[PDB]
Amino acid sequence: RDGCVPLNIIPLTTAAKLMVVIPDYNTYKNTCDGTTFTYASALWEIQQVVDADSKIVQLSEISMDNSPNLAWPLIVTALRA
Amino acid sequence: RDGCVPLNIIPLTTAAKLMVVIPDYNTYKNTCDGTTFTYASALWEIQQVVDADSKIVQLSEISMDNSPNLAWPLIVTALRA
Amino acid sequence: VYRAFDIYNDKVAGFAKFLKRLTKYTMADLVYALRHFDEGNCDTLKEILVTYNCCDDDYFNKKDWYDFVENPDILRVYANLGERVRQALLKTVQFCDAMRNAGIVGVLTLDNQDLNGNWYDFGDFIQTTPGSGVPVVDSYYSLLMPILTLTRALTAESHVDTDLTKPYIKWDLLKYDFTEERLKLFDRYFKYWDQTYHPNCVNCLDDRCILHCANFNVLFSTVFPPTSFGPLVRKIFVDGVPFVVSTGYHFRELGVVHNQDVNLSFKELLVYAADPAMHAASGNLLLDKRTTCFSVAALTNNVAFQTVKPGNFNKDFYDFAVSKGFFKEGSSVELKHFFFAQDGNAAISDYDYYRYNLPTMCDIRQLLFVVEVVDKYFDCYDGGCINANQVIVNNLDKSAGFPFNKWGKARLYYDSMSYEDQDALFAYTKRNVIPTITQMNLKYAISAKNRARTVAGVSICSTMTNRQFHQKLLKSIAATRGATVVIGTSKFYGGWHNMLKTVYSDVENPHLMGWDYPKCDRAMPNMLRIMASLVLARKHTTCCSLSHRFYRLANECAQVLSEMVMCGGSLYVKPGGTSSGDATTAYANSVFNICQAVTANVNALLSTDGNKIADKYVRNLQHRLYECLYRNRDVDTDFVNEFYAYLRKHFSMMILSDDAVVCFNSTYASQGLVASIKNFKSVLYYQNNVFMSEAKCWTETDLTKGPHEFCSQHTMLVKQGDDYVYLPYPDPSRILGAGCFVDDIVKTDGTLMIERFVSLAIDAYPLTKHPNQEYADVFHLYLQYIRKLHDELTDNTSRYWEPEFYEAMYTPHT
Amino acid sequence: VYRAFDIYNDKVAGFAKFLKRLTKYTMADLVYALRHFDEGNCDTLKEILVTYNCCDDDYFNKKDWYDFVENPDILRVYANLGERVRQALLKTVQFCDAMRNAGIVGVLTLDNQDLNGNWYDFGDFIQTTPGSGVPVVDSYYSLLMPILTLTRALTAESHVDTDLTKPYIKWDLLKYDFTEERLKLFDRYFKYWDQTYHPNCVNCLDDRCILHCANFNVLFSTVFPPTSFGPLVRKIFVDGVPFVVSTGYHFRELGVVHNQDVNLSFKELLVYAADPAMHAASGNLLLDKRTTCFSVAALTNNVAFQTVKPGNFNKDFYDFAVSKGFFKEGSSVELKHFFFAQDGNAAISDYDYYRYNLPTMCDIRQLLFVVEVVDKYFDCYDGGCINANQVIVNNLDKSAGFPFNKWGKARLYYDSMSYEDQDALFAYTKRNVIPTITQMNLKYAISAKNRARTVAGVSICSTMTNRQFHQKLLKSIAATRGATVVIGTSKFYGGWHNMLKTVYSDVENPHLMGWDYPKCDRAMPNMLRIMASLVLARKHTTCCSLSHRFYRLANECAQVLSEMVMCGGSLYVKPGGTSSGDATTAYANSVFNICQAVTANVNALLSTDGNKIADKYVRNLQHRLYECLYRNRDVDTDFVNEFYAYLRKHFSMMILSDDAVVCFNSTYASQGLVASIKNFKSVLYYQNNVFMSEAKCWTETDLTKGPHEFCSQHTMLVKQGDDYVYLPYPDPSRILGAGCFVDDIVKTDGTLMIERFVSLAIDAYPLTKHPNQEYADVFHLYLQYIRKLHDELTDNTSRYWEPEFYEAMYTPHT
Amino acid sequence: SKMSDVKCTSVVLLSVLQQLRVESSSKLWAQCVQLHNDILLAKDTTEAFEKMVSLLSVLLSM
Amino acid sequence: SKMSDVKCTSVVLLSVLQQLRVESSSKLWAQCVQLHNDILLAKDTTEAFEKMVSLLSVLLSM
RNA sequence: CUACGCAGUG
RNA sequence: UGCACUGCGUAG
RNA sequence: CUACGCAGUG
RNA sequence: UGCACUGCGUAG
Ligand SMILES: [Zn+2]
Ligand SMILES: [Zn+2]
Ligand SMILES: [Zn+2]
Ligand SMILES: [Zn+2]
Repeated sequence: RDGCVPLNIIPLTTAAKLMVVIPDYNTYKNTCDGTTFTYASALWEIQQVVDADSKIVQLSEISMDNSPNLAWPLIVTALRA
Repeated sequence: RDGCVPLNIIPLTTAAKLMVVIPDYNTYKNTCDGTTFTYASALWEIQQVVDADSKIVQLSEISMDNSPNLAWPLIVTALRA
Repeated sequence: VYRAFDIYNDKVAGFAKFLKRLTKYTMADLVYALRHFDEGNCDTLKEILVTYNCCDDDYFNKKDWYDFVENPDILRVYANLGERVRQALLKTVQFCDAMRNAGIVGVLTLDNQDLNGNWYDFGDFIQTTPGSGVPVVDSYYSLLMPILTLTRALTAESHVDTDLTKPYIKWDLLKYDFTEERLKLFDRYFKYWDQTYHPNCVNCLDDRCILHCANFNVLFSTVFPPTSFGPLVRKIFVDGVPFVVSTGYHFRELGVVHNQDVNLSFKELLVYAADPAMHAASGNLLLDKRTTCFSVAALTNNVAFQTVKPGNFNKDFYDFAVSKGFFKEGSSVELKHFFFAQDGNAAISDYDYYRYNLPTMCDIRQLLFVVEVVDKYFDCYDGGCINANQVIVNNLDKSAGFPFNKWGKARLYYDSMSYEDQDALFAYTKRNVIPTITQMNLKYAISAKNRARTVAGVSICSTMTNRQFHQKLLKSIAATRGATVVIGTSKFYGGWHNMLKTVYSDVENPHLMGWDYPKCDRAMPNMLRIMASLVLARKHTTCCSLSHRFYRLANECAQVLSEMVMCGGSLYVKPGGTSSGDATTAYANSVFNICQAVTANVNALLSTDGNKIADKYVRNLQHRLYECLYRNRDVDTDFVNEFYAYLRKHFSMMILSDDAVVCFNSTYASQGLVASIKNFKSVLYYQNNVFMSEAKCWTETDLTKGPHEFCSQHTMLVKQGDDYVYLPYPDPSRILGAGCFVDDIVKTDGTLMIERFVSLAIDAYPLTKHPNQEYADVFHLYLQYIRKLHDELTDNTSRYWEPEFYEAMYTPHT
Repeated sequence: VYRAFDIYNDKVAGFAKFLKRLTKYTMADLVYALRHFDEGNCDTLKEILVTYNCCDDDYFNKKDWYDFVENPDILRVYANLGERVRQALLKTVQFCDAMRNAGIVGVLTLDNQDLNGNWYDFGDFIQTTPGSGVPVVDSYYSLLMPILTLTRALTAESHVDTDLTKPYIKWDLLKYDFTEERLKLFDRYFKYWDQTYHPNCVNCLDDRCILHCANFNVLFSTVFPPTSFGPLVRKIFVDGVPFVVSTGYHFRELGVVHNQDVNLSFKELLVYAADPAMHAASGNLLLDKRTTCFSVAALTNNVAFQTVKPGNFNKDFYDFAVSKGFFKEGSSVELKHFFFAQDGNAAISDYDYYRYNLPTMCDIRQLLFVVEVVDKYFDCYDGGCINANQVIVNNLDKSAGFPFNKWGKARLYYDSMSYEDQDALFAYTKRNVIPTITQMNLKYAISAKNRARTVAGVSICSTMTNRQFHQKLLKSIAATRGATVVIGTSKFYGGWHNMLKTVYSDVENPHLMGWDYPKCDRAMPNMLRIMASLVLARKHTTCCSLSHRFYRLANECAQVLSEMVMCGGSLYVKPGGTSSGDATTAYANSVFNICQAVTANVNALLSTDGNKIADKYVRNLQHRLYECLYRNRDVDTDFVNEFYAYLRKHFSMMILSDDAVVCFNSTYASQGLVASIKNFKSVLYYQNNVFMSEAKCWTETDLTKGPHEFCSQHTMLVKQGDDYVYLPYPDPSRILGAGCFVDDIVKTDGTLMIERFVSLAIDAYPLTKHPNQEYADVFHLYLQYIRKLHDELTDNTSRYWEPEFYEAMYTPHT
Repeated sequence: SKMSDVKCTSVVLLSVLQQLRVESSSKLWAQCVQLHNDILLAKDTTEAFEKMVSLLSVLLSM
Repeated sequence: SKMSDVKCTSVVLLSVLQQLRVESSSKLWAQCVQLHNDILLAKDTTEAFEKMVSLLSVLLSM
């Protein structure tokens, strides 16, 4: 009505790309375990998962068994569905 | 008279070149301190002095002050005078 | 046995412990326990917590359970009681209503309300005309204010129908104005608080009104969603092209503020660039689980991790020291200072410490009296607004901040802006709020602890405006000698002795104390920072109007208190605290220290029994303190003067921006008339939300020895020219580490080493008079190393290795 | 009190201590002290040394003063007495002359001559026709022989007019024949030694005559200049071109030997190449002060220094062992075996140890009886000369020596020479002496001590000729079971138990001893090596004549005893000792060990009082031993048989080339009838010129435990198939070091590791039955590592990690 | 003393490791930094030697 | 244990030093060999660590 | 039995 | 980069 | 006094 | 690669 909106909400409802930083595998399963997840009342489908060294970590490699071999934190980039 | 001579004495009285191995500077001053020395009842004048690394050590460098900096033993080659 | 009572009468007054169905404990007991906290005596607090199912006895078996930093889970335990407190508040209102309906006039005290919220007092109640009852709730509410935030009483307000079980309220994401909600909360909870409350501080009559409204807003803001707060932005047309520009700000303390010159040049370009609106709009959404702080957006496609390189090692100096007999086995002097390398997650981890900043509501009457007293410590100084041509900048080659660091240094922007442009920007800041972005940078320096240290580089515009606003007062403070604040006073040429003599001035039974602030820069309450800003700005009575001063305060809050933080390509919202790169960092912290000391003294005086006090003057002083605290609105200048004189006589303070050395009377402190270490611990507990350990605090019984530590320097009494003087010396380990380890290899060797070692020798000379022989030998080692460096490099230079040059530096001739 | 006496009569005989102007001490006392040496009881020796100014009492304060290796300066102290001894000898001759002039027949004993040389005995002297007196000096001279070389009595003979003060005699450098000087010395010193003395052993009647003449030549050669000894060479014309070729040899023991086929083909080419004459003639003069050994020449323009590389480390096995619980803190099993790297001066330094070889003159009668007894230990074996086609060479890819190593390996030369050519070379060696050059090579192997080890690679011609000469006997010895020498007897399949049972055979009160030879290969006297060579060659009675056998002995001496040594491009003259690369290295050392044991037993029996002996048989045996030793020339076969039977009954020996395990009777050893450790120490002192420490010697009281150590293996008694057997196990540290560290990285990993670890497991299996649990766990660790290696590489291979394969290796089935 | 020179050796080893571009790998850099910081703050000589040996092994591996 | 792995580290350091043509210089090789041999024969852990540090410094110098 | 390689012992 | 002994593994 | 560089303090 | 204070060194 007034035309004024908080700045913080602009990226939330208008950002096409989402980047999530994962410190450990526990937060990984909690937040974005699958290829598609829900955040900020929106559905995001994953496009890429890189490590701290900027290497392309695949979805299959992410697991409890192979977690010690990953350069955490993991940066996961997804696009709005 | 018999024509037979010991083998060991042949190099002593017939070798034109003499090589002396010096373990330390004390034996150096004892045996061949100067440019010319006496050994086997013969006068030998020094031609070269190398170190354990096959480097050309000069006569001036050989001294008590610089002895620790020399790669002993020292091989001194001289010619019969 | 002893129960807490808040008493007022002719004979005695104060809030203290006295020997004097219903529950065992009252609300006064809880308030006293949470406001006078001593780990040695926590029986009442433990019993209250256990009885009401806040926690179990086993919780107390764990050590450091009370500490917030070591055991943050304690915050949860206290929260278990908050709901109960909330209920009491509601009941209180009901009681008041009944009195108003019964024509009853009386004073409500915390000690007459049980922890179940029931009021069982019918004394001091005098019948009047029905409907005309006017209860007094100043003491009750004012004393209960600190507990409300610690226990998070109003958490239920975040749920539908104010029920914890039912889901949370889903506010509109675009909503940012909660004025009606603030009025509704104030009416439901603080209905009978007669003082007018302004949700928006734009409509505050004066600085005290601003403090009152901000104190209430701190409590009220916890209910509202975090996303609502922050810069307010609009989409506008400029030059036939669309731009998103900030046109307002929502402050958790000051409410909604709208820019007065909103419309739809170099000044405008910098205003737009510094504004985080464009950066956030063009930035991708970010969710960072590495911290509990709010995440705004990401300006970079990939996250950035910064590491701290290891320190360089000077083999020449270490070998020289070893050859001369240092660094032996069992030697007292050892290397304990190093450069500690850090991983890529260090910087963000440091930012995570901002989690220790919590919403804290202060005792408003106590804060008002304390700020009035503190203003006396800054009366001698003069301040005001100055023009651009009167601004002095020490270094023009420093960083201009984000995004200004991309294009050049501060020199570029200072040269680009003419004096008229800078004045125009300053006047604009007097009418509008300019949010800015502050970068977090790891600092590369010596330390004896492995923790990384971060500094906040603020934007160029904020630095320029704050300089024009505050530099006059800041320079006035730095040029004053003999005052409580000792910024600008050199320790050399007898300055240390002069300062120490000033501190000891006229104390009957002097002892010395010194304390520490755990996580000072991070855990500082926002209210205290606002109070310090108001104290600094009170020098602008003539050159600025009320609106101008309020807008300057709002700009400072939006650029210092809750600005936007740039960390590794990501934007975050700072919960609160103080930034280290501010134009007023040292002086605001000095004001905070003085405020904490005054609060501790006030708490100590009121916590005393009063009847036991055998001094009529002190008893009258306590009675008048209570009067001016919980019974009188207008500032009593005479009593403020008297209390300031009392503190100066019995409480002499030397403050440098974090570090305090206090000379205090023996008997008065013993009898509770003057604050002790325990009072400071309690104040830091219920105000600063941090636990102060006695290990980091020191007390010196004898003045001859001097302060144990001040600015990392210890004190010795030495004989110079038939006169005994106080001389500061540093820890030998720090100097040795500085000599051995260097920032970069550029300063590893050469002529530049001469200056570094000369400075180190200047600092370390006082170790010659120390009884320990190795401490003295450190200085001779430094001198001999300077000699050796000069020899390697190879008349006046003789003075460098002759000790007369260093002798002269500590004599009072200059 | 007790004084040394040499007594002979019907009642008792022997040289022992008895309770029975003139000096306090006699020559017999000195001989007894120097021949029966015990550090615990050296009072007589110390008093003799001090009284005659040989040394001071403070000399005895220093520990290990007696030891030659630790304190070589002792050799000087003894030398201070030599002159005195020399004087005595001269006086003795005079005395004899007087007797011959007085017609007196009597026996001269060492105990009747004082240390001043005067003879004070006039008993047992019977008047006869004047000029017909014939004194008996067998016992005197024979007992005094060992002292002469130790004290260097004849040193004065190296000075003009036999005066130490006056300068040394300057002999002609070209002179090499000293036959007249030898006759003159023998006539002046041993005038009345009735046995004929041949300075040149070419004219010796038999092996005993050769030993006698060589014993005298050892003493006589010390006078003559060292340069005189060595190969004799001539300049000759061959094919119209001049060549320098060896035509004779001067041996310090055998005198001058001239080749019989001197004249002025492949065989001739090898004879010339192996001859050091050409190399020395074409080599430059060399003076090397790094050693006390003689320097001949340098074949290289620059000296060469060789270094030992460090051992390779197997990370897989060490990590596996660590993971399984080994190499922990305080564990009994630890890594004590490594590859020790060496500098460039190591090899020559090792050669310097040849300084411990000294000219030693033996008691000729004792040596003759000892060799006769020792021959009995080799009677079962058969030997002789074989043809080229009957020679077996284990490895043909070994080094051929200098200069043959330049052109190829031993295979090249064996293929080049046809059987007829090899037979021709062997026949030539039966008529002429072929000096050869032996190279010194550092050996790369595991050790628990930092000292480097050297091996002597002999020339191809010497190896071929010695093989044709000795291989028949050597193979006969290696194929014999149940004999004293246990070369060729496998420890596996119950061999250890069989050997131990053989040693224990028929001992009344058995105890076990084992001893060590300090610097055995370097300090071995030349006389003992010659005796061992003669013992080995005595199997050639039918196939070789006296001249052929003597020339073979001369070739062996010129190629083994005092050959030319090639070290780092320099030629040196080996003072003596034994080379480790000989065709008869192990067997010659076994002969030496048996000889030392027999000498110790003889000394023990004669040193006994005799009167105290309560056994008539033992007393008669001692009397007949003295008779056959110092009174009878011809060998008494019956008494040799009886003494051999006595030793076998009461002294059971198991000898492998350095290592001896002896089962001996309790009571006989206690009473002195059989040799003890002290007797071996004394023998090694006065014969081997080395001190034997009791730490390296072991004595086992109980047979069930078994020998403490044999061939680096310890013994356990274990239960196998209802039968208790003796089982050898190694030190776990050695096996673990072998597993962890490897020679080269080629064998670091792969299939080749399987064989190495299988062999190590075979060796280490016996540790399973050890009471210590870690010792057993070593074998399981090895088996599990073999499993892991097989898994990494990836039915029959199962046997490698199944313990039945290693079980089978130690059962008596095969 | 051995403790001080061990600390100096650890500092220089970390410096050379950083100059070897070890910081490109996140986990290896984290391990090296942790080891170095523990060495500096270590009060027991044996633990300091163990950590120095570990860091030197890290360097030797490459 | 620290003693055994210190010995192994010394052995491998000497091996790599030898592979670095250190043996060309006589005195440096002599010092390295002496240090390594003492480390192997050392019975005190502190002395072994000191000698290992010295040898590692020798390697680091080049 | 022979050829090759390996391990241990003196 | 030596002389012997012993025991293993791969082809015949 | 100004320009540059360095060191310490919060 | 921050805001202040203090003290040094080199040019004017
Ligand atoms: Zn207001
Ligand atoms: Zn103003
Ligand atoms: Zn003869
Ligand atoms: Zn024969």
